[PDB]
Amino acid sequence: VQLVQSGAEVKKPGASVKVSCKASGYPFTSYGISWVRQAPGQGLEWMGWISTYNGNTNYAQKFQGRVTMTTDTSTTTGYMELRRLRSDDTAVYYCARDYTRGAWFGESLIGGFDNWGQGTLVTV
Amino acid sequence: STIEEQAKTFLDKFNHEAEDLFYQSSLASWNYNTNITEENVQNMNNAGDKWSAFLKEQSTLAQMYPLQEIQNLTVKLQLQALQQNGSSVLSEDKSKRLNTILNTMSTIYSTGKVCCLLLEPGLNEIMANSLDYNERLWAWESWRSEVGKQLRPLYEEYVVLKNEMARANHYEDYGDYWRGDYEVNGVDGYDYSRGQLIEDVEHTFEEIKPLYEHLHAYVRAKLMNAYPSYISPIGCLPAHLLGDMWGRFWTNLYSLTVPFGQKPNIDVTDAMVDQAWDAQRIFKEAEKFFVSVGLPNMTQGFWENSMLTDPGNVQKAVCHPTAWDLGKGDFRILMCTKVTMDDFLTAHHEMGHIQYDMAYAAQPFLLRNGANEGFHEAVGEIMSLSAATPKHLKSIGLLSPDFQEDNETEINFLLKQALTIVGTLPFTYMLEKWRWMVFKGEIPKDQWMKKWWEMKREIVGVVEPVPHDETYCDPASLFHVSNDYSFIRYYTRTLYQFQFQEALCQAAKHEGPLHKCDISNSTEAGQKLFNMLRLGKSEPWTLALENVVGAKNMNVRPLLNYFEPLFTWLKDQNKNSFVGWSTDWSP
Amino acid sequence: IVLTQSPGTLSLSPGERATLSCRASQTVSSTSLAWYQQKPGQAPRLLIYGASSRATGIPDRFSGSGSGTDFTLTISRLEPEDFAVYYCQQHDTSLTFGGGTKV
Amino acid sequence: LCPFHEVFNATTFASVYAWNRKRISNCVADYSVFFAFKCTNVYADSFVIRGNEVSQIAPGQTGNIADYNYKLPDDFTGCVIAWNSNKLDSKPSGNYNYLYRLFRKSKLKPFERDISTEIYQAGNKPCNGVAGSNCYSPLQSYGFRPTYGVGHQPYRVVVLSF
Ligand SMILES: *[C@@H]1O[C@H](CO[C@@H]2O[C@@H](C)[C@@H](O)[C@@H](O)[C@@H]2O)[C@@H](O)[C@H](O)[C@H]1NC(C)=O
Ligand SMILES: *[C@@H]1O[C@H](CO)[C@@H](O)[C@H](O)[C@H]1NC(C)=O
Ligand SMILES: *[C@@H]1O[C@H](CO)[C@@H](O)[C@H](O)[C@H]1NC(C)=O
Ligand SMILES: *[C@@H]1O[C@H](CO)[C@@H](O)[C@H](O)[C@H]1NC(C)=O
Ligand SMILES: *[C@@H]1O[C@H](CO)[C@@H](O)[C@H](O)[C@H]1NC(C)=O
Ligand SMILES: *[C@@H]1O[C@H](CO)[C@@H](O)[C@H](O)[C@H]1NC(C)=O
Repeated sequence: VQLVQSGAEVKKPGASVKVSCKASGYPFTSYGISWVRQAPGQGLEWMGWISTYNGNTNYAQKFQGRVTMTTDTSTTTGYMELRRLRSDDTAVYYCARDYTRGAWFGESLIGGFDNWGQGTLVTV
Repeated sequence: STIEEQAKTFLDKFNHEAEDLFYQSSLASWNYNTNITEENVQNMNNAGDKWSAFLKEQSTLAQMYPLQEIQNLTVKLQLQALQQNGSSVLSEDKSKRLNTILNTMSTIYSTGKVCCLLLEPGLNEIMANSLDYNERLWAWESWRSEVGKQLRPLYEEYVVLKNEMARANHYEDYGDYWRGDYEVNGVDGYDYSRGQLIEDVEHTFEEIKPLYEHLHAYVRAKLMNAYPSYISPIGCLPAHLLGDMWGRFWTNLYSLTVPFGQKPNIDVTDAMVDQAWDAQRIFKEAEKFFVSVGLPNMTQGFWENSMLTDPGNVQKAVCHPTAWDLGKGDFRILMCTKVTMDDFLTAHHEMGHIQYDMAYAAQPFLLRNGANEGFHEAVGEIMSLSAATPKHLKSIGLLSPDFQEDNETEINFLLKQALTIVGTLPFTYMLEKWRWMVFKGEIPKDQWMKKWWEMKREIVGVVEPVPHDETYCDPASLFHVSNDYSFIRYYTRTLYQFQFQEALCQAAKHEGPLHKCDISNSTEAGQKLFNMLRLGKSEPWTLALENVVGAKNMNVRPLLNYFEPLFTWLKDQNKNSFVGWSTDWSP
Repeated sequence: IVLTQSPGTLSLSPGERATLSCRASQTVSSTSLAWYQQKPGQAPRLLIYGASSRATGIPDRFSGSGSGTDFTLTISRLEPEDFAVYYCQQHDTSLTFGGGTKV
Repeated sequence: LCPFHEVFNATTFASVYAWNRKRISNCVADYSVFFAFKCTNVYADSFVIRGNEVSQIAPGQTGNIADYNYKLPDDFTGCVIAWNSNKLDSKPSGNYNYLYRLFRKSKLKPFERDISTEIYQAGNKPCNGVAGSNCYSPLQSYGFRPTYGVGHQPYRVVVLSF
């Protein structure tokens, strides 16, 4: 299993950024996709989770109203869009395959984030 | 709609909750005993009080389900067990006074001292190993005075208040209350009146006595070498010279009466040490023994939750050997073993108690006990008789494979056993007989000590080292008398111990003397015993006994057979001495 | 909910035993706790899930355990390759990470 | 592919008195992946019971679970999967959120479920909902603890009914 993300981008405050995540090596619709942000010198901050089957989402409140997640099954690729970027949103954005919530039933599972991408650097 | 059906619903609920509140209490007690702290005491006391409450509330509720409306014994005996009022029949003033007296008498004994030394390890050490007439006598006449004179005025009340309690529960007196545990009714052909135990105990005692008379005469003749100026050849033995404070057992005198002192006894302590044994090995070997007869090893968590070794000097703990059952499949043994024969044999004993508690674990909460107050120590004691057998020790590699057991070895073995097992029966019998008379009210308060000494100097053949009057209450100087215990269980145990051993090892097809009749590598003997272990109290002890022994009562022939090779030997040793004693002789 | 880890900087010599602790502000189920390891310049990887189950491919020198509000990670022998940043995670409620500690 | 892993590896299982019935459909159904194991919709009934009660999850059986909680029909086709979950569902203080109905007016029909809490009247006189003499609540709680014996430890059971 591997995830392939996009390269670095530079944005200005108020702008939006779209980060892709191409997934392979597993059944796409059997596992969800999560996003985790890591600002320089900081730890990991959860942004949200999206189902690849139902399309159901679960976003961290702090990122509610700013983050929209979607998936494209036919290209087995996930996408995230972060709107109204602030100067404090400079960070590396990681894509991960989760085993923390079911993609079909939506209930919590025993596991964690199994496959992480490279991390996409967004400067603002 | 009827009482019996309502009783069933009530009991189903009484167990599915009394199981948990118990577990909590027992576990807290465990945690304290293995780790003595102030915090553990508070947790122990809190869980304890909660358990005691639940029982009081449930016992009261149970009173609305009269037994006259119940026909099923499974319900009747299970429910009856939960309808006993006990001390609750007394008014508040009498309940408080009785509890005050009981706690006071317990304290006086426990903190009693001669000053400056305490009973333990003080007076007991003197009585156990000091071979000096005058020093031993001082220890005796001191304990009897220092403690006996404190627990007399309280004991006069305890007797009266206890009878009032029992009478309000429809008993004649507290005597009937105690031995009500032996009562069997509602069963055709197995009925056993609580008033019958007296007749059966007296009967069995007289049959055994002839063995005691020869053992007594033998011991007396031999002690005269140590006490040539104190013991009369036709008289009673002085109480203070019996190897203990009360003379309950005739051990600690084995150094005074040795059949063949030129021969060594069986001792594998050195073998265990040389072979690098430890606590784990000792319990591991005991497990294999039980398995060899078809019993199910030790539970999966046994080896993880038990404390088989001394925890260290980091925390204070109790190392007194005991088997625990906390409920809900949680079985443990609490013991601090070392590499020695005493712990080797004890490990089998304590595991014998676990093998029982695992058998009746399927019983309803109130039925999870031994069929009687003897079917627990007996079902554990017969394990030590087997483990100690020299052919077992050879088989497990502790005795040399070429080791020979001759007739001199056999006599040394049997006598050591007789001093513990036979020489104790007249004491248990005599004490309970006295207590029963004093509760019934056959003996006036001012006449009891007179009757104590007179019945000892006729049943046991001992004597008053000095004249104790009425300000005294010697019988209260003993743990079981002052702490409200029934002592008869020590008589109605030994007799069962031999019945089971003989019946089971015969099933194992043993050919030879009973004292060599081991039960090992015999699944026939194993299953035979199991059949009465799984029953608990669900059936009459009379039936539980029939299932293995075939007897419905305390037949003592098995005991007499065990010591037969010693009895005949003693007869040929007493051929030139007096057998029996004169009650008119005094120190 | 908050997760706190300590010591912040557990820098120990190689070949020695190393332990990290994680404490929760509230009780969490053992079914929803995990540990992560992040090498310098690298994306983090799952080390342990379900409190004590090793993630596939993870060496047996890594052993997690714990319950309630007190969980730990033990490294039986600290290798040259184990000098990374460790994080504790919970998803008993929402999903959060601890601050992280450096070995 | 079917969400089988979402049934077996879930963080929490339901009570036996209120078992969770998950329907599996419109998927491949790969069955390629314990305490016990014996054998066009498939239903996965997920619940937690006591170890020594596992034997009641079978056709022809009776008992507190078979009669008053989860009745499995004698004419049953499917597999019963059980495993020990002592490390997950037990607490030192007692994990008392798992409940079962000790008593009921009548025994259950196959796959019948009743989650009412109506006071059970054992006697003939009414208690008006009060759990007093001869009235008892109909859902007690298992006090699961990590130190219980095997037969008293919690087991997670998934029944696959075809
Ligand atoms: C339950 O989970 C077991 C372990 O899963 C493994 O670790 C998790 C975190 C993921 O990375 C997963 O892809 C790995 O296989 C599985 O072995 C087991 O099959 C699962 N049970 C079912 C019914 O799927
Ligand atoms: C013994 O009890 C003390 C006080 O509660 C506690 O701190 C200590 O950890 C306990 N030791 C063990 C082995 O439980
Ligand atoms: C007594 O009740 C038990 C159930 O607790 C039952 O198994 C037994 O058969 C009943 N006894 C009789 C004689 O029906
Ligand atoms: C127990 O005490 C209760 C309440 O005083 C009384 O109703 C009942 O008859 C007593 N039963 C016995 C066996 O003494
Ligand atoms: C006891 O356990 C041993 C393994 O330690 C096994 O070989 C033996 O068959 C078991 N016996 C019983 C009675 O379960
Ligand atoms: C029991 O049988 C085993 C062989 O399985 C043997 O090694 C052992 O010595 C026997 N023990 C006794 C007391 O006969």
